Amino acid sequence: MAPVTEKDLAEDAPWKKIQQNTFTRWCNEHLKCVNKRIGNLQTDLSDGLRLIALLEVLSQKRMYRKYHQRPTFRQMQLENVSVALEFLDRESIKLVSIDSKAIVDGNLKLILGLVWTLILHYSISMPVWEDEKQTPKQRLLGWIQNKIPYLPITNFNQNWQDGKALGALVDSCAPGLCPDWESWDPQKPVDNAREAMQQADDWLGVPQVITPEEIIHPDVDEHSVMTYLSQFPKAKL
Repeated sequence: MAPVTEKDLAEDAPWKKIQQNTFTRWCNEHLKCVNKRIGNLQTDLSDGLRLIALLEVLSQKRMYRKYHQRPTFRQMQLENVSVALEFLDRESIKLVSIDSKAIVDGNLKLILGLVWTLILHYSISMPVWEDEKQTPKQRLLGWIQNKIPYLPITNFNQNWQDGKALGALVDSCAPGLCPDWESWDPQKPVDNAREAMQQADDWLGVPQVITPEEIIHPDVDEHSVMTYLSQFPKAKL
């Protein structure tokens, strides 16, 4: 329908789709156990109901405020989201610039911001990681570095681009899954990433919340990669 300009493409950098995609799959992995799912992150949290459901699963606590089970009107949706945001505030989960109308009105930047807050808190900062003062990002880097001691791991973008670090991580978790990772061709990144991540999925129970084509994308963002890699320190330790 509408023409796509050079500016349109530049202003919708490829990481934005990758991050939205990855954050959505992460949400869906946590919502599956309550028989819910998100098709579109921009719209599907806006009445508050799926956000409330997600918060209960993540926190393992129930809402203590009444809310609207059939939030047909804007004011009901605002109240539902406000319950969700108070819940986070009172759990000392720091949010910045996120208010109720941002979520109700499909402000995608702020919605992604909120979902990242949840990932960083519940999947990166909080969990118990065995076998291995410090930001959540540093914690995850440290855990990963201990698993693959022969590669310098300092970031969640360029270090993963050739797909071999993925091989190294998966084999270190279970030697025999990706034993020949060091002899892999760095110029075959999609092949490398797919093999490693499918092995991790099939054997180590690690869901592909980011895809092989996404994780090696030259413009991939660190938050998307962190979301995926934070899954490893559960058991594989």
